[PDB]
Amino acid sequence: SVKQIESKTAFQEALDAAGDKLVVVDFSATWCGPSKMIKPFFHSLSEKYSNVIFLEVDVDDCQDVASECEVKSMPTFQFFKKGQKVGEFSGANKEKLEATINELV
Amino acid sequence: SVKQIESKTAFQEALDAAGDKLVVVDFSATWCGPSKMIKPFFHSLSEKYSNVIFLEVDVDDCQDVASECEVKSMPTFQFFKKGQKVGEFSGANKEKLEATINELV
Amino acid sequence: DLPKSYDYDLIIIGGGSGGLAAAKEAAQYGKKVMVLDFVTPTPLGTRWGLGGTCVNVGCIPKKLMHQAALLGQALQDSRNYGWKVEETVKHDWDRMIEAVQNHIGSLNWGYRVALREKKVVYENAYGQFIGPHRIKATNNKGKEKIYSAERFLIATGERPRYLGIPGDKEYCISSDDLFSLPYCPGKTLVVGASYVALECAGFLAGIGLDVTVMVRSILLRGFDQDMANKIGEHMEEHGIKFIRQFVPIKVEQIEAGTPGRLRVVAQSTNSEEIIEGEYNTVMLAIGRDACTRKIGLETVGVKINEKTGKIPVTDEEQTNVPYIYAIGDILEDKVELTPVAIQAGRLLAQRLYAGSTVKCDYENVPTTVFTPLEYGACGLSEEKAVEKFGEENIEVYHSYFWPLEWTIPSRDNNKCYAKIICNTKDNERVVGFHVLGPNAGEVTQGFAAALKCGLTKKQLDSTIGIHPVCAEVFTTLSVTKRSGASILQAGSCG
Amino acid sequence: DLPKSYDYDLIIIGGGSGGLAAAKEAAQYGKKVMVLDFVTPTPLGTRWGLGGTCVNVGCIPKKLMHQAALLGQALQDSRNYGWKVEETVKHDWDRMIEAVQNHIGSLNWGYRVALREKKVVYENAYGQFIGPHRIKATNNKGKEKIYSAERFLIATGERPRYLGIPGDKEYCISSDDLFSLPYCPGKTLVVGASYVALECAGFLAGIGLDVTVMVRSILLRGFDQDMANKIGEHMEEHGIKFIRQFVPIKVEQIEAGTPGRLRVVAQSTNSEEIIEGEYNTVMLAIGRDACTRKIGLETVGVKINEKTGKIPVTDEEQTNVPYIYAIGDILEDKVELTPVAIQAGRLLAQRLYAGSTVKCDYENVPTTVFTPLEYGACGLSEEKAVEKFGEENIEVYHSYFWPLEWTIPSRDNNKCYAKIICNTKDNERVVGFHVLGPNAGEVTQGFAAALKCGLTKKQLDSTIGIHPVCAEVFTTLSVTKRSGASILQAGSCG
Ligand SMILES: Cc1cc2nc3c(=O)[nH]c(=O)nc-3n(C[C@H](O)[C@H](O)[C@H](O)COP(=O)(O)OP(=O)(O)OC[C@H]3O[C@@H](n4cnc5c(N)ncnc54)[C@H](O)[C@@H]3O)c2cc1C
Ligand SMILES: Cc1cc2nc3c(=O)[nH]c(=O)nc-3n(C[C@H](O)[C@H](O)[C@H](O)COP(=O)(O)OP(=O)(O)OC[C@H]3O[C@@H](n4cnc5c(N)ncnc54)[C@H](O)[C@@H]3O)c2cc1C
Repeated sequence: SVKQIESKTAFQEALDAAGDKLVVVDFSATWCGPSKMIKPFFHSLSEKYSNVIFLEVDVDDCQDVASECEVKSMPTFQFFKKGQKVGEFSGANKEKLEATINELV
Repeated sequence: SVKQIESKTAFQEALDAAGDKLVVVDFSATWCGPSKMIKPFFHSLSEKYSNVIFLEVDVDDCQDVASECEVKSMPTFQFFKKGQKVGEFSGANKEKLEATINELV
Repeated sequence: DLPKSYDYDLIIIGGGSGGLAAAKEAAQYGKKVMVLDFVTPTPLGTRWGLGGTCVNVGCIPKKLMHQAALLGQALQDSRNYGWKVEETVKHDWDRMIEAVQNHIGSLNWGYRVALREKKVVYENAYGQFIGPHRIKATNNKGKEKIYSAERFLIATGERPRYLGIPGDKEYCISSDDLFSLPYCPGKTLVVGASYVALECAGFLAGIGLDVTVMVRSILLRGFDQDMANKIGEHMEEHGIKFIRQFVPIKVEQIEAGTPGRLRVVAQSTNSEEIIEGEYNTVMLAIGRDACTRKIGLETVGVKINEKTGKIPVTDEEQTNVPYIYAIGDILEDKVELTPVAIQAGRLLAQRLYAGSTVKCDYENVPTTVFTPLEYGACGLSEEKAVEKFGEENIEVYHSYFWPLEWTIPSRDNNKCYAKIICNTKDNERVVGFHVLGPNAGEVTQGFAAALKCGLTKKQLDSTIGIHPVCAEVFTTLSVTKRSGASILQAGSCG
Repeated sequence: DLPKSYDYDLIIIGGGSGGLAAAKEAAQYGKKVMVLDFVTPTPLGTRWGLGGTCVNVGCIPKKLMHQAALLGQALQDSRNYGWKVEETVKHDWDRMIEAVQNHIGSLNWGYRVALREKKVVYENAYGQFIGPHRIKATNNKGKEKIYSAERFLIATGERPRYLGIPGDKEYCISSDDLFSLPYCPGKTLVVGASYVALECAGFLAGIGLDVTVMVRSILLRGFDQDMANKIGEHMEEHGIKFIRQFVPIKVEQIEAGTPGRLRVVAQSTNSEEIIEGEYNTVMLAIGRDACTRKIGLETVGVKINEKTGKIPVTDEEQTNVPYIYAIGDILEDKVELTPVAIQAGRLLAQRLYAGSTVKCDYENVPTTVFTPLEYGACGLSEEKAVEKFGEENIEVYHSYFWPLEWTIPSRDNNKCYAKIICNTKDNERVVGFHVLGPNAGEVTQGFAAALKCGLTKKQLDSTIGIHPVCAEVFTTLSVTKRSGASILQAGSCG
């Protein structure tokens, strides 16, 4: 299942709590078409890849996280390893998403 | 029935051949909405008054008869007696038309 | 009394049109900037994101709903052009609000991304001076914090004014609430005659709603009155009902709902006569008040006009206090428009950190009221021109026009109106420009630039028009009001 | 030798845009005028009424069909604003033609009535000079007649040019025939790259038709090329198919019809490669030829450019012969636009019968190409500006813009483009203005007046924009092409 992190303190709390495990962050906005389109797949992928940590950061709710991470457009998927950005890409491309997970997992 | 006069001669010929009978001329245009809206009533009215002579003059086909009768708008109805103008008004007001015919019979 | 070091070169109070523009220009020159932006909730709790009035509850959503109204008319116009559309097409309020807010959100996000891009610090909190060069900032959870800066910029804007009558704050909405209304307004009463009032009444009616406008006195005070009345006249012809010389004294809830039923009790402006009507929604568009009274200006010494709440500034937007500037709607005797706040802010930053001496020019700022029939204007209104130069020195050239796009749908001939105000004295300067028609704003912009260049009737007449375009009507104006000649063009069939 | 008495003071050959304008001004001053207007049929027999090219087979019908195309997009845009509009609405070609012709008819009539009003004599006949101050006129039934006049005005305009290849005149249509086409064109091939070719291809596609454009070399010759390619790029991006470096050599009829089936064989412009395609209609938009070779100019001595067919005139539209003037499209090195012909005619009449000394100004005449994405321009194009002042003295300020109206439908961001050409020499004069976007013509008009006043970048930047309007993009241009900085706008998701 996906973690609907809802706090700038919670985001860093989530990453630090992850450890060595790859953390997948879905930066989304309910006002972005492609972001809403891919959301269902991001969640179906979290039920497939149990080994990985799935987080969802609504850019409107956590204006902090999203801002701190240098996010430009939605959707934007970031991969953190030991609280360190070790993978990133924008776009609602599910193939590139699932493929990037394996690459880092 | 209505007579589609197509010439200045056919026009003077209709005016003379009418004798003392009232003659109503409908100055019209195929591209003029109000003209089109009134056409039916005019034609149907011609059938209602067999005691009157109904003529239709298309301003694009009989350009001279229109300028000679000094027409600036459609629908424009001109009434004649013994070849002389006794009635006239512009507009697609059927009540006024049928009423003017009744006042000149 | 004063920090040994400022946390910033410039702190901006208010992340609206002027503030955000100001912030980016300053940063552009490596200055350390922080924008404080907070949106205190409307009485019903509505709130929104970064961007300011225009972005969230002003220009943007209003023009979008206006477009929605225009598209309704387009559906109708398209039939005659050969498009097989149904006779009556329903409109969905919730879908519209959704699309409108979604776009607003992209804009909110857009501004947050832009600030960071310029490394400008943004703090979603209410800023308030406490002492020289010092400001307090409170966030959503009540967490205060103090900051110091070499300079400050007040760009707090304004918010909807209420009537101060029983039930207005608990049952009436303002423009602040309209643009994100959770349900279709239904039968609506718009109270006011400002451009907000008319524009809103117009698109609401444009989308099928039962609309009524209650006016205290005249329409669009501040604008050319002949145009204003032509606007009202057009609104009236198109469904919008008007109730003149009346002001609400009390609003009572008949039944709560989404929407509910409200009962409005209004009194005459010239008598004790009282009238009451039942409506689903009641919007108050009666003006806005400057947000300059709860930001600790006293603790810093910046003087403002205590009555109006406006802030007096020099021609460089500097208050009475050397390191404190102000821009936007709150300025006294300026122009309350978004593009204006942006120019002022950008130029301020350039004068302060780029060595520029160019000042914002508040003279002859063009405007456009997006009512059903749009109205664009620049320069002096007619009445205002006679006062300034004298009735005998003013020649008014005018004419009606019929947009070609309207001929096939066969509607509204002799509605669109154009007029320029010329100053005979010397060389017939075009001191005023007014247009009532489609895309009025697109039509007025270039002409505003022309007035900036000192356009004269001679130069205007020498300019060739573009055919077939509405704007060309201005290149061939020959009929004056003084002549009393007709300008009433004839119809299709003559 | 000379008629004891001239039948008229002024006889005008050609009842088009300039002629009719000329006629009314002259009459306005009690002069005796006669307008001779006749429309020789297209090869397929098409003909029309009084008014000229623009009224019958030019500006008017083309902009109306263009609007029809725009309304199709409006139907789509509306769904997103909340109007419960069907996903796919079908268009009716015949209904459109009907409505279009109906409007042209009201115009044909308006002119006959306006001429009779000014006591101007209108004769539906082909004029041909026979001798000094004498002209012959032939009507529909071949009835000739001679007239004399103190002065004559040649305002005959032009007509579509053909390829002079097998089957073009018997199977291909021109703009002269398109606007009243008895049936829907179906799969269409537009041959040419002039504004007529592109505007026509655009609205045809706009209404659902399969469209292809065969081009010999460059698009919109004579126009700023970057804009032209952006136009073509937008047309292609929107379904319009292009075939570059090819010109038809032969057109053949597979099967007659309404529409029928036509085979087009075209060779390459730089090789021997031949390609063939099947289409229902083939329109040739490859230019127009002056109607100055069959009107007996030799019998009166008026010299014209034998190659191009244009008529050389003084800056007052006077030919080499003292009592014979010429205006409109047939003039040499002028501006072939309707408003131009009208100005010239009106001013000519005022100089001749009102004692005016004002000449028509053919400098910096604005224009608008009504392609899917409209293009308005005034002044020098970019390439033309470097040539005149030097590459190093030209600063080009540009920017993309996204019409607010397009945000909710969420389409075409970074498409609309704006640019001005500035002359660094002394004051950064705005010598060129170019816009690609909605209502380009409404946007360009005012700015044309501004260029007339000598608008500079400084004055432009000092002008405040109208928000939220497309045109405002011109008041805040800061990014030059020389800097190479980027000008893309944020999308729906940023
Ligand atoms: C319904 C409506 C329609 C409009 N339509 C148009 C139009 O079509 N065209 C046009 O040109 N103008 C229009 N306007 C006006 C335009 O929106 C304003 O002129 C413009 O927003 C003013 O800019 P500003 O920077 O002065 O203030 P604003 O944009 O109002 O921004 C002020 C910001 O500062 C914040 N703030 C206030 N106090 C504090 C504080 N103490 N600490 C921190 N933040 C604070 C506010 O909450 C807000 O975010 C419209 C207005 C309304 C209400
Ligand atoms: C498809 C198309 C689209 C266009 N769109 C635009 C636009 O959007 N904006 C714009 O400004 N311009 C546009 N134009 C150009 C515009 O139509 C012309 O610039 C304008 O019509 C020129 O005016 P004129 O008076 O020179 O001639 P015309 O209007 O062409 O009139 C000449 C008239 O004289 C008649 N005539 C010719 N020979 C004789 C003779 N021997 N005796 C008697 N009568 C004669 C003709 O049949 C005609 O009625 C367009 C043109 C075309 C073809």
